[PDB]
Amino acid sequence: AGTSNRDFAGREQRLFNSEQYNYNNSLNGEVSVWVYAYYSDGSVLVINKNSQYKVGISETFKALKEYRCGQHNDSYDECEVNQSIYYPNGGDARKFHSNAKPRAIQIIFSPSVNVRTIKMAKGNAVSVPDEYLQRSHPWEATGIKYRKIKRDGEIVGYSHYFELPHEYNSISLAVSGVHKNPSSYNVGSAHNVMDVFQSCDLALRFCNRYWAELELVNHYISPNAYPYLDINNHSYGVALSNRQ
Amino acid sequence: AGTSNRDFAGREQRLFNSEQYNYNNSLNGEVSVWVYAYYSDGSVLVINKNSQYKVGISETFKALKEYRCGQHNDSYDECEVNQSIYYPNGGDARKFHSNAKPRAIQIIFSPSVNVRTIKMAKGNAVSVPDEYLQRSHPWEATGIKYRKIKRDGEIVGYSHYFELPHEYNSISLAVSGVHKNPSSYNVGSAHNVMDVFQSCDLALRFCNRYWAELELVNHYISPNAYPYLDINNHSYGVALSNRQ
Amino acid sequence: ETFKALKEYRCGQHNDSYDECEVNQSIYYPNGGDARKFHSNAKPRAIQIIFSPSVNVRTIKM
Amino acid sequence: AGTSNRDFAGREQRLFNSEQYNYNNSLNGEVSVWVYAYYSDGSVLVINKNSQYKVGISETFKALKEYRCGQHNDSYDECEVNQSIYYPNGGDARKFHSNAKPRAIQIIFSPSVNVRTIKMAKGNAVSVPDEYLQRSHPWEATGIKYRKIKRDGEIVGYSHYFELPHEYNSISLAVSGVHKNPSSYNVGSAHNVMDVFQSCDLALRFCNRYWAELELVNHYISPNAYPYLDINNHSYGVALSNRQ
Repeated sequence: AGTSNRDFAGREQRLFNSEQYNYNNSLNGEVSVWVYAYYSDGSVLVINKNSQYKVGISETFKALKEYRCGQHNDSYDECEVNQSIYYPNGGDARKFHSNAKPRAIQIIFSPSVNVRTIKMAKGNAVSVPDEYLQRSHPWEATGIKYRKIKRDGEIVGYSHYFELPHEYNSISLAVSGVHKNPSSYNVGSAHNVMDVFQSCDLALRFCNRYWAELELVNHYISPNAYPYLDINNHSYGVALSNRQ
Repeated sequence: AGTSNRDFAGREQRLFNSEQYNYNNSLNGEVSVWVYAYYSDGSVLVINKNSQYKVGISETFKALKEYRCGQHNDSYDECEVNQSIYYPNGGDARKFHSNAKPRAIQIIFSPSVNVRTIKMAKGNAVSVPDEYLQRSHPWEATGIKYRKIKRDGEIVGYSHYFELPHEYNSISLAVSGVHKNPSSYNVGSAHNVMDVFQSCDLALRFCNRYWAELELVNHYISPNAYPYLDINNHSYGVALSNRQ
Repeated sequence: ETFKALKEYRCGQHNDSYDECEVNQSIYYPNGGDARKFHSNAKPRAIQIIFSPSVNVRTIKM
Repeated sequence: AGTSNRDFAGREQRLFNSEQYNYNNSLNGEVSVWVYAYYSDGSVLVINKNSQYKVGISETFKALKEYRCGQHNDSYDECEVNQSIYYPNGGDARKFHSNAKPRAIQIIFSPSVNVRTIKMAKGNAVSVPDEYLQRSHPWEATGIKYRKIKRDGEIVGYSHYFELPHEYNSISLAVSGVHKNPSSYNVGSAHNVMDVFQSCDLALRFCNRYWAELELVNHYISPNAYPYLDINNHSYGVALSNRQ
């Protein structure tokens, strides 16, 4: 072991990891996006979508607010909060700032995305991208803002992190990316376009709220070999290309 | 009546049924899918989608669990159950096996589907098709497993039935099929591709939980002329081709 | 033990008590109750009887 | 059929019924007792015990009171009612007469009992048979009071019915009977006494509250071929001896 070109266990371990890296990056592989919403109580909502060809997530203002399963949520008062966020002084709420509003958002894409295809529609609380519909471009191409999440020299994911620290940061949010395709084969050409339509039906979604970033790292990111960047700027993920 | 080629009531009845069979199978017709989830209390959740060109359903682990409208659901404890299914020992639940988990799934397609186009993504409970995203093909083509539901010699639908009898059968699920098209006209060619995009918006969904398979047969399958295969292997549906 | 005494009872948690009483009525006589469920998950799925090694096995009666 | 000694279906039907009658009456058969408690709301509590050799039922004052499963029972006030029945002015109840007290009791034995063995301890509400323990015989032999419940000329059971129409009829109740044994073989002789001890462990009990006497007749008495005498003096049961 570990002394020649006849260490087949070694060579096969390296190929097994390389094949995983490369399959994900192939047109047969997944592209994945995650939206993390950070609340002031330290809990974090994750929404994930996994699909072939292209993938995205779209949420309303109300859907991004903290919801604690099986516990009190101040439901009636929070409905009035929403009315007062859709139009100033439009509601009868009993609070100035709802602690259910996200304080920050992180968007992470798998390393199989093409970063130049990333698009985001960060709307206002009534779901208008840019003040009034009449003047809205329906998305912004934000890939230049994405940081590489790296482990051991390898890009394991891409991150865009933004705070919503102001009372006026009340948002709706959609994001989208396309799987890398360095070929000249268009996956939406007529030969394959129905498979892309089927990919819309086949995409798998996951959502959950973790009590703490610790629990997210420990029980969501790490066990599934997902990439992550924490509030301390620490990168998580698994390097696979030409690696044992 | 019933003695010559001049029984016009007879001829028109036969044409009325044949026209229904054939319209469904035309490119102007519907293609439909149903997912049945069977619970240990004998109740059955149905999700149906009806659309032109192609159709599918995609559900999370949590969305497939039993929910009894207007009755207690052990909501807090069931949220902890989910945490303990996403990661072993990840939750603080007060039970070993949730009776809200489906014990079996049946997928049924209308007879207008092309069986060779059927695709299924049966994920794990965090919505990954095959253990880790890096090694996942995003679907399996399962049409070879579909049985013909037959009535009076006619295929009235297609069924795939699988049990989840083990403690480890904790799934997310998507399925997709394409309407038959024996022509060489591609419904997603440039001439018609925007109508396929509109079909995504126009698809109609239905979901409901029936207390018993009897109630499903009696009040959902039968009144709507839908195909079904029961736990006793009995076929239901209505034969229409060249039939009075 | 009675039929009812062998059913699952979770101390200090909800037990669907009214509906489970109707389940019993529908098990004592077919269609005798007004229950909101086909199969009660409170029914035992299996039973194991164990005796100490001091029993005489030929005396066992059920 | 119906014209000779070679109607074997006829002869076997008659033997099948006769064998049932006689097996019950054998030392290998059951002896059974039922206590019915009648409440002013028309509901009826039944307690049944079925055993070999001998059988009985013993209940406290409190255990005979009406209890409505899954509905309000005035529980705190009813506990105070009990305190005021155990000792005059001993409780702080908010009512003069609890409608949960039985208005009448009927005791029924199977026809396999020996009526001369019947014993009853009808105690006061603190479970003393006859005013003070020091002067109490622990039972009364009441068989002379039992009426034959008859169908088609056959005794199908034995009934003792008594009203508790007064404010002072607040009782505890036990009853016991021994299976008939016209032989000189004592079932409690040393050869078989351990089987009688085992019969104490093996006796099966049933209790339930029926909303109405109609429901008792229809869904408890009749389906099980049990004897009954209704408030109108009507007999129910099934005659089997030498009968088709």
